[PDB]
Amino acid sequence: ADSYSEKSQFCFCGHVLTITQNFGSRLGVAARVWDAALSLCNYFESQNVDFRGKKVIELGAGTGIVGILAALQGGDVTITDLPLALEQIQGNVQANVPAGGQAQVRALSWGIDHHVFPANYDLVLGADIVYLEPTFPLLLGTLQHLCRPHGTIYLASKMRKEHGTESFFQHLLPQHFQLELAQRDEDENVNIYRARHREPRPA
Ligand SMILES: Nc1ncnc2c1ncn2[C@@H]1O[C@H](CSCC[C@H](N)C(=O)O)[C@@H](O)[C@H]1O
Repeated sequence: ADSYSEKSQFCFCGHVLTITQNFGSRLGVAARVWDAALSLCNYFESQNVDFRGKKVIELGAGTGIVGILAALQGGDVTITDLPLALEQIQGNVQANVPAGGQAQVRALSWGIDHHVFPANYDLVLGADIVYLEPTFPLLLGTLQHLCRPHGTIYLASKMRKEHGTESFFQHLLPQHFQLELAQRDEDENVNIYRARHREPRPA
């Protein structure tokens, strides 16, 4: 069969997001909009998360949907994935982000390419990116590097114990991050975590 695309339509925060998913062309999981992405976008809407002027990076963006919403909300956004997904992401940026929006696309293979990015992002985003246990230390170190001292990380995941999500969120991440369960969507079984660099306590 020919490769083909499917469009999925969304309206978040009053903006149109028309997201192309490129199937049959060997993107694998990067082609799909997964469930925690929708949850995270709905949370940015419901909580009126402020992106205006903030320096934002998305990891494992897939289609780019979350980072696109951040850019529509006024963020200065860098949307990243492996090289295989970047053309898809770029298409979705071109389709959705207006002239005054800021959304660049770059490769960032976790724990390999993080040192060609600065260490000064205000917001670091990841939806459906906690699923490959052998990658966990690479992701951890990437998060550490990107998030500026007073920055915030948002991670949204469908909870699946057999892929290591509890290990990640309940063992690895809390060691050096102050971690909040920002929201649990019981129906979707998606948790949204907010993380900040762990602070030594003064007393
Ligand atoms: N080592 C790695 N470095 C960078 N991105 C990676 C990676 N391993 C997996 N990914 C990316 O992580 C994504 C997981 S699928 C989730 C895509 C999207 N954020 C969504 O929630 O819908 C894929 O696009 C995949 O290519």
